[PDB]
Amino acid sequence: SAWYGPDRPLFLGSLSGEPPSYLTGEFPGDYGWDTAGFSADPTTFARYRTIELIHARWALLGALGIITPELLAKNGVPFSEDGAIWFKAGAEIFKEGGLNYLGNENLIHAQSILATLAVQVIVMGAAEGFRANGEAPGVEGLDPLYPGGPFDPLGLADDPEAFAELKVKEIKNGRLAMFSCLGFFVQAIVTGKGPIQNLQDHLADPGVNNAFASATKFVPTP
Amino acid sequence: LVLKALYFGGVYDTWAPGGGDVRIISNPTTNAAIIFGYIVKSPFGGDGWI
Amino acid sequence: MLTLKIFVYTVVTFFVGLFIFGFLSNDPSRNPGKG
Amino acid sequence: TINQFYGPDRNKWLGPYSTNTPPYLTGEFPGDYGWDTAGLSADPETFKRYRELELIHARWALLGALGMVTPELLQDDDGIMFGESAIWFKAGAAIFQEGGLNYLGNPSLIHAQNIVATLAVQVVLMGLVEGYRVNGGPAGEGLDPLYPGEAFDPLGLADDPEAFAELKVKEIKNGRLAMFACLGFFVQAIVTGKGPIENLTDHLANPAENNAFAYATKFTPQ
Amino acid sequence: EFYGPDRAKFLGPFSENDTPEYLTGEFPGDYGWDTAGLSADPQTFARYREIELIHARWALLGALGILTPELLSQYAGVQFGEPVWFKAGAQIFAAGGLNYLGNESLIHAQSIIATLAVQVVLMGLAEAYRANGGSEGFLDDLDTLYPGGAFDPLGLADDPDTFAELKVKEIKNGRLAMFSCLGFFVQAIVTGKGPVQNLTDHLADPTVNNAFASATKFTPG
Amino acid sequence: LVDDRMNGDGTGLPFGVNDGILGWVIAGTLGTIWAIYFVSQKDL
Amino acid sequence: PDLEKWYGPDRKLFLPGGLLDRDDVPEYLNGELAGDYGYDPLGLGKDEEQVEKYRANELLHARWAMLAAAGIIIPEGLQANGADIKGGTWFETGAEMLNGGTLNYFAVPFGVVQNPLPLAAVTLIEIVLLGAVEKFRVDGTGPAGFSPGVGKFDSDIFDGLDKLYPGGPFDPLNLADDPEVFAELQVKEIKNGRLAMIAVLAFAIQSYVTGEGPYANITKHLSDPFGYNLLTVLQGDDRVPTL
Ligand code: CHL
Ligand code: CHL
Ligand code: CHL
Ligand code: CHL
Ligand code: CLA
Ligand code: CLA
Ligand SMILES: CC1=C[C@H](O)CC(C)(C)[C@H]1/C=C/C(C)=C/C=C/C(C)=C/C=C/C=C(C)/C=C/C=C(C)/C=C/C1=C(C)C[C@H](O)CC1(C)C
Ligand SMILES: CC1=C[C@H](O)CC(C)(C)[C@H]1/C=C/C(C)=C/C=C/C(C)=C/C=C/C=C(C)/C=C/C=C(C)/C=C/C1=C(C)C[C@H](O)CC1(C)C
Ligand SMILES: CC1=C[C@H](O)CC(C)(C)[C@H]1/C=C/C(C)=C/C=C/C(C)=C/C=C/C=C(C)/C=C/C=C(C)/C=C/C1=C(C)C[C@H](O)CC1(C)C
Repeated sequence: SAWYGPDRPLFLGSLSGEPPSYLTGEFPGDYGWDTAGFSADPTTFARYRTIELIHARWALLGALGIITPELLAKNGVPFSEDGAIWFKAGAEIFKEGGLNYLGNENLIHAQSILATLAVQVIVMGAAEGFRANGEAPGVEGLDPLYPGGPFDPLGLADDPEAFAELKVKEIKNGRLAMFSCLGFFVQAIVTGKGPIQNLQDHLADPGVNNAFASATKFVPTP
Repeated sequence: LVLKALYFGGVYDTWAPGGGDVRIISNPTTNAAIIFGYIVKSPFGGDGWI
Repeated sequence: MLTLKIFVYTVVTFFVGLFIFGFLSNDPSRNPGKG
Repeated sequence: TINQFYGPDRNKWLGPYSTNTPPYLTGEFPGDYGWDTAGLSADPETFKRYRELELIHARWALLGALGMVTPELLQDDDGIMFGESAIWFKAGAAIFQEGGLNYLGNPSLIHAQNIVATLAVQVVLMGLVEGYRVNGGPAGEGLDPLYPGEAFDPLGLADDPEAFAELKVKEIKNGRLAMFACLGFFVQAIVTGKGPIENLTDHLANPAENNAFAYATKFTPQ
Repeated sequence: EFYGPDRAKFLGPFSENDTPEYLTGEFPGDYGWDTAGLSADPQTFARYREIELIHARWALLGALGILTPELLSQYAGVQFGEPVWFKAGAQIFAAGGLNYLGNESLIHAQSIIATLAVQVVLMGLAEAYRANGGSEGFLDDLDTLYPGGAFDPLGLADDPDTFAELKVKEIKNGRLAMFSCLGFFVQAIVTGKGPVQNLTDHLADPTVNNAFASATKFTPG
Repeated sequence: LVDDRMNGDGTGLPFGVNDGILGWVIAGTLGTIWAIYFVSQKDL
Repeated sequence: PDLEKWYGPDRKLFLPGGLLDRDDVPEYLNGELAGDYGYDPLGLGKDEEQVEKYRANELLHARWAMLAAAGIIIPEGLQANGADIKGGTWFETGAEMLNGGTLNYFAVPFGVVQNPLPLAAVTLIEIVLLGAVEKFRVDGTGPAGFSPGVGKFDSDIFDGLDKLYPGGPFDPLNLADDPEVFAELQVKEIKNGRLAMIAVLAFAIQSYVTGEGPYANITKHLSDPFGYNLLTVLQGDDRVPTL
């Protein structure tokens, strides 16, 4: 329903006013929300756009990888006490049993955090270096923000109409994922429990077991 | 109906001790799990749906 | 015997899903009439 | 008169030791002391966005400071008209009292007990207000984003614009003092645990020791 | 090297093409790292350059200032009240005050308000003169970033090729200093002990005394 | 107890679900049928 | 805008289309006044001059009864909720300070303050104030004053001003320069005032019937609707059950 152009939906509904001039609806996820003038020149608008989409994809992965192991732990998969809650999952590799995938001894069973970090550093260094320059040994020229090709094996992005609607879906889902990831970060600090645990605690008695029940735990004391 | 059972004389409770009485409803069970477990219940014996 | 219940639940859900989404699959356009 | 604040010979951010004022701060807006040494307002549209943002921040912080000062000032001797709620950073717990929060000691004012209901009403009203501010509504349609002055200036005041400019500068510096005092209130809340008026009285009790240096070792990691 | 389109860059070959057009290598320290586009504008690039250089000098001074008292507590047994850097500011609050090397006749400072007042007045004047770049004839010139005049007494401000090379050396050393100072700030919070003593603890056994050992300190309950 | 039973009679089990695997196969079957229906859209 | 339902020949009437066709509406009600519903069961409208002369009194009654209804319902509610009013009930408010026990004025949100004025002084200044006010109303002359709308207006501002709708000093917030919004706000004012006169009459008759204030009436009615209403208070005391 007109996801681009001048008649795009905006970030305040009918009370949005005049959108900024630099936001013409050329790019996906344009709701006209720039109240601080960050995107005055299009170069930093491009840098902020690629940073936003990279953060969006990383947050989709993060939200899925935060929800899924805890749901599996509550549904039967043996995550003992720290592998379930994501903010203590990093402490799982320091036990004698180590980091086991799905609680299986034969799966992964990692104990060297140094080796894990070194492998992650070199692999992500190669991957982000290939992403940064736009050239890889196996692919020559693509859109540095929307590559496709080897990254699109099923080929859902062929015609511009569905490519644009799927781009809007991607950026909006990533924005929801970033919002939920910030929610996870604040919920872990404030409540000290997992996200699914906070949700189930909210479902028991939402009138009193909400965020306002934890508003008096950060009060300074003289 | 909710206001009638809460603040306007209550409703007749047959489960009140002694044989039932006109009771004022206090602390209605607003928990979604137990409320909708009636809805997703089987309609056979022992469950009876709603 | 839990496996039998899981299998029966899967088959029932499969057939009920075909029914529901087949009737969602624009059933009035399978009209042999005009309109 | 007006040349002290709206010209090349205006007041600066270092006095006589500031000749390198940025060229895009010629001076035609309230304030404009030349303090853009980090250069976040090089783009004129970014500059106007930040100016509008700063004026809104100032107008919020004036009310914020006067609302953080007033109930502590209006506290009586025995403290029966205010419980812990006289201190600004523990006033929210006034909604969780046995009778809710009353505006004063007598219970006939406000007497609200549902934090969720008052929050929902507050969000709805503030959303309508901010939408009218950024778009235009009953109070105005195409007025200035900072100075509408039609339905928001009923007492007249803004005559002879050579003095209205001085009044604008009065507003922006009072708001700057308010934001500075609001930051002071926040940092005092973090480290002392007492209200700002209590901190003022304790500083006047003995200024040789009762200051921030008495709390300089609070966050020492042990 | 460190200048021009063939300059060394912040991702090696991985940054040979995707480099900002405004980062042409004319100014030292240019490795092409502006992936956020914070200095796309030339005036904000100049302001951020000045901010970065002042931060570089300040953190070089700081990194030499919060290490040398602890190394003097090490080695040749120089005694202080508390050689730890993040617990040094409280030494004025002690009965013996603050002394430079423990000698009672060296500093013996007890008035924290007076030392704050003299410091703020003195270097408020100094930073006002730095931002102004002189006032009515007295050093009323120079770029307020590389003054040289009455600031390079030994006369190393000559031979512009090696001057630019030394500028590259300075900005790289300052970037290392700010990275190390951020490391000092983070280690102080997560351990509560001195940096060189953390180094000594790491040298005893690197497989146990590492940052991962204190990674569970800030977990929420 | 001479023999093993599920003991699922009564108790108000949601959709008669006693183990989470049952609800998960309900969700999976409905979701994959919905996914096939959703991918096979814009027809006729 | 949207003046096609409160003005003109096709407008909202006191009876719908089936009840009241437009033919038997009186010929002097052509939808040019605010709040014209064509309501004339009895012959009191006469002609246009008569209906505007009576509209003068209607508007005065409306603007008085709005303040009357608010000043009846507010202090009794405050006294019932816990304010120190001592006389929030409207039909016994005057009798409190008969012998010098002067009332307390409650200027929210910072009220509770004594009024050190006797009844003779209060009624004397009230007469010498509102007699001058009504003399200014029926003559259209004011000496001098300052208003937020027009600043430091002289005596030559009330001449030529519309009767019953004098703009300027009485319109500091304006929002009446546009004639369409002015007309719809006029019909809003006359409808609110008619509701207020009805409410004040209800207050008086309710007080006469039950002996307590309207706030007490509404609170007890929401506490027990079937157990407390007009038929309950007219029963006198309880009722013999029909068992
Ligand atoms: C985005 C990445 C990322 C995040 C958010 C975390 C978060 C966490 N790790 Mg961790 N890790 C991450 C990556 C990695 N970790 C490890 C290896 C470990 C180990 C071995 C351990 C942890 C532990 C912890 C927790 C420490 C408790 C704490 O600080 O609580 C307060 C903080 C929070 C509750 C959440 C804070 C969210 C928000 C403020 C973060 C904002 C962004 C960050 C600045 C991250 C920036 C990343 C950039 C540089 C790429 C914590 C929730 C420890 C643990 O489980 O302790 C119980 C632990 O033992 N991590 C590796 C190597 C494989 C990583 C590689 O990428
Ligand atoms: C004549 C000398 C003169 C000097 C030196 C200054 C200096 C200053 N003026 Mg200023 N002014 C001067 C004259 C004049 N001013 C003004 C009008 C204004 C205005 C209107 C404003 C200023 C402001 C400022 C400040 C701007 C920069 C800043 O924020 O730095 C930051 C300062 C520092 C970093 C100093 C820190 C010192 C340090 C010892 C403090 C303690 C550190 C802690 C121990 C650490 C705490 C954290 C740790 C624990 C993690 C600055 C300190 C601005 C300001 O900030 O106002 C509040 C401002 O808004 N001036 C006028 C009238 C025309 C002047 C006339 O002569
Ligand atoms: C700018 C707005 C704002 C601020 C700063 C606060 C601050 C606070 N509220 Mg709060 N509230 C605010 C708005 C609202 N509150 C409530 C409802 C409540 C309740 C019901 C309660 C609080 C409580 C608290 C306190 C939490 C305990 C504490 O000391 O924490 C540490 C914080 C400080 C010591 C103060 C310094 C804060 C500063 C560092 C942060 C400034 C930036 C902010 C993050 C704001 C960001 C933008 C906003 C829009 C999100 C705290 C001082 C609780 C309380 O008082 O318990 C005794 C409590 O029970 N609030 C509502 C709904 C009506 C609000 C609506 O706008
Ligand atoms: C860049 C400057 C600077 C920094 C980083 C510090 C840091 C510190 N000083 Mg300090 N000071 C500084 C300047 C000055 N101090 C003092 C006078 C004192 C006294 C009298 C005392 C301290 C103390 C402390 C410590 C507070 C306890 C703690 O653990 O806090 C939390 C620590 C951290 C969170 C980590 C370190 C801070 C880091 C995050 C800084 C990041 C940048 C800052 C935001 C800079 C802000 C100010 C700038 C703009 C001027 C702390 C590590 C106290 C102490 O030693 O207690 C044992 C103490 O008693 N300082 C003066 C005046 C002579 C200063 C400058 O003129
Ligand atoms: C970038 C986002 C992100 C991040 C940072 C993490 C991070 C983490 N995840 Mg997670 N996850 C994510 C996204 C993410 N996940 C998403 C999107 C999903 C949904 C699919 C999951 C689902 C998931 C599950 C189910 C589990 C984790 C687990 C973990 C933790 C340990 C991972 C591990 O065991 O090694 C890395 C894992 C792999 C490399 C894949 C596992 C492959 C298994 C062993 C199958 C073996 C393949 C094959 C048969 C054998 C290979 C043969 C070989 C010789 C070629 C770790 C902290 C585990 C945990 O302990 O919970 C905290 C856990 O069980 N994640
Ligand atoms: C299904 C309900 C319903 C609906 C949708 C309508 C709709 C309409 N009626 Mg109508 N009417 C109804 C019920 C309804 N009526 C009933 C029960 C009566 C008997 C009193 C009437 C008697 C009636 C007459 C005599 C006339 C209309 C007329 C009209 C038409 C326009 C004028 C008008 O709105 O009159 C307004 C009606 C009233 C002011 C009556 C008071 C209604 C108030 C608002 C009650 C508040 C509702 C509240 C929830 C209580 C409901 C009780 C509930 C528990 C059952 C309009 C299309 C007129 C017409 O036909 O045009 C030529 C006309 O002359 N109606
Ligand atoms: C637009 C605008 C305009 C205006 O005007 C201005 C402004 C205001 C500026 C704006 C806004 C902005 C914003 C909102 C921002 C935000 C962001 C975010 C939230 C991000 C996140 C983001 C987030 C993210 C990424 C996240 C991620 C996550 C992750 C990775 C996770 C991971 C994990 C997991 C899985 C699990 C395991 O076990 C562990 C871990 C490892 C932990
Ligand atoms: C200029 C420049 C230039 C260069 O170069 C660079 C730079 C540095 C960037 C710059 C600077 C800047 C600055 C200074 C900033 C700051 C700001 C602030 C402080 C704000 C605040 C601001 C502040 C604010 C708003 C505040 C507000 C407040 C409030 C609301 C409060 C409220 C309240 C009250 C009443 C009471 C109760 O009980 C509680 C509450 C409810 C809570
Ligand atoms: C390039 C780029 C590009 C992209 O795209 C974007 C971005 C991301 C933005 C980027 C990056 C950035 C960065 C890295 C930053 C950082 C910085 C730093 C670290 C600083 C520090 C800095 C640092 C510093 C100054 C420091 C300083 C220090 C000091 C003074 C010290 C002092 C002291 C002493 C001696 C003594 C005593 O007893 C203690 C104390 C008091 C403590």
